[PDB]
Amino acid sequence: ACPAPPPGQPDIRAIGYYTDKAGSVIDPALQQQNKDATAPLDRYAADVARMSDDYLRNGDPAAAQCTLSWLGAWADDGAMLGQMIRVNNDQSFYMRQWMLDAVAMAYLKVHDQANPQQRARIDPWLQKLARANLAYWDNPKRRRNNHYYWGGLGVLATGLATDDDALWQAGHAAFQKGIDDIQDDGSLPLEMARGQRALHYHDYALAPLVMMAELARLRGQDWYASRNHAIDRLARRVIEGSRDPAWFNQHTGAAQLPLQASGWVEFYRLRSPDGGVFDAAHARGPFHSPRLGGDLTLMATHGIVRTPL
Repeated sequence: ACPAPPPGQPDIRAIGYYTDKAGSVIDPALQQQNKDATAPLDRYAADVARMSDDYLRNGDPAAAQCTLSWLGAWADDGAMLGQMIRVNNDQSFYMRQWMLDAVAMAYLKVHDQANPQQRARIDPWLQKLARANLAYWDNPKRRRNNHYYWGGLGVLATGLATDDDALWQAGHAAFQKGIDDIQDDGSLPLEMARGQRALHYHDYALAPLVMMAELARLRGQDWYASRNHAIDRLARRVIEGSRDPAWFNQHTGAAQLPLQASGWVEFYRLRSPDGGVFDAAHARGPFHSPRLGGDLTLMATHGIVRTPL
């Protein structure tokens, strides 16, 4: 009834697929090689996201136990607690942040079903992962861009699900850094150097920020107000970017690859509708994103979790 989980691999060996300084031009050959090396990892993400999604959709505890069983197997197996193998960049580290994001959100969604023993196995595994992703960012030479925000998300979900205060604070510090880097024009200076993908990397930066804010809502706090609703400026900048790339075309001097906003709009349109500016994005079908927590449409409408912690 619950299918066998894939074996959990301690090592990650991902491959950077950008050609240029601006991290904007893809080598199709390196991109497929990375796809193939990370395919088992992404398959596990999609699966725990989807069985979690299933639990939020109908409340069948079977779905939640199969998710908890899959998470328990990878924990026992010490999945992703090994060597982050450097090929041409820090892709392996970035994959470990994205993987934590997916499994930690997936755990959060089924946490109310976790028996004492299942907690004892999954909690330390997620904490070991979250502390390794934190210690990366202790080194001042690491550019704290969208990677920091994405790394931040997984740490925050872990601090909330496993009830660890240090990991929660550290998740807050990541969200605060994103907000603090938003200029009066809704722009992130490190994301403005991404040439033809500048607009992509603003949507990509904003998504984990909106998702961390949403996890704060669960605990009772409002992070959306930080620095005078600064995140509203980023939101508006991205969604104005969806419709007209004129502003990004001028400020970078590179023609933007066209963007369709990601599933952050499903939550944000409920918090600051603006003038219905995210409704066109909202119309574009349900949003599935395992690294943001799965079915962002289901979670916005009916809640990240079924029973409030």
